[PDB]
Amino acid sequence: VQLVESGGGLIKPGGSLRLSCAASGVRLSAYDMAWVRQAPGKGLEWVSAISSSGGSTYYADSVKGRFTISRDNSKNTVYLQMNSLRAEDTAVYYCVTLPDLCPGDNCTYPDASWGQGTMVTVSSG
Amino acid sequence: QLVESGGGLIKPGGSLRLSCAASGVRLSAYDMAWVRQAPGKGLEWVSAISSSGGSTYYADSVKGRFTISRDNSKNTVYLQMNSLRAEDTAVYYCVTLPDLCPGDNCTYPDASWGQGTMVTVSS
Repeated sequence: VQLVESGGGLIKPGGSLRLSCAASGVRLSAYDMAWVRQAPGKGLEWVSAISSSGGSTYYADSVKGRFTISRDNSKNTVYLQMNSLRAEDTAVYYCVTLPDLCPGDNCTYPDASWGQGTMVTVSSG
Repeated sequence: QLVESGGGLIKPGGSLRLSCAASGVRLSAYDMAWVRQAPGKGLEWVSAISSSGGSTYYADSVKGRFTISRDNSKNTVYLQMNSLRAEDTAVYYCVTLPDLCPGDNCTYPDASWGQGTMVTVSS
């Protein structure tokens, strides 16, 4: 399984960007997916997550209302729409799968994975 | 905040048991996991455990060598690492796994990430 994020870059405060993550080697539908970020000088922080079906989602309070996570399993891609960006949203964004838990070693789930990350810089002047 | 301990220096082939405790967060109510980042490498999943502790996950590189467990009476989570080698040297983070809301307005507490602790496999 391999995750590759794209859409990162430089944008002015107030802007909107859509990050995407394509999975290869395993159908994306097998995974509940999530976005994690790490701002300069800060620890890692959960941003958003979405179930394999797309019916359940998670959002950190810091981005609630401005960010929307979605997915297109047919394209094996997950997205993170980021609106009304702020300087504090500057960080490396990672797309990751969420572990599938098993009662004992009796499952045949595909392995979990982490993307390489993509930088998002919200600045001006 | 989540705080990891029990790391540090360990000789090759040795064992360490990492612990994670938290202040302002009730760990027993969350599925938990361990993530690591070796020098010059990207972050990667290590292991995970259900809130009840009945279900688990292990990355291929550590399965059979590591054991994740938890004590919900002390609200702590552990990761016993055995047969440690150079590739296991890394910063280890304990994290809660996000609660997914089937719609909007659920009342789950926010997810959190530990600060991480260094594990150095050296003689």
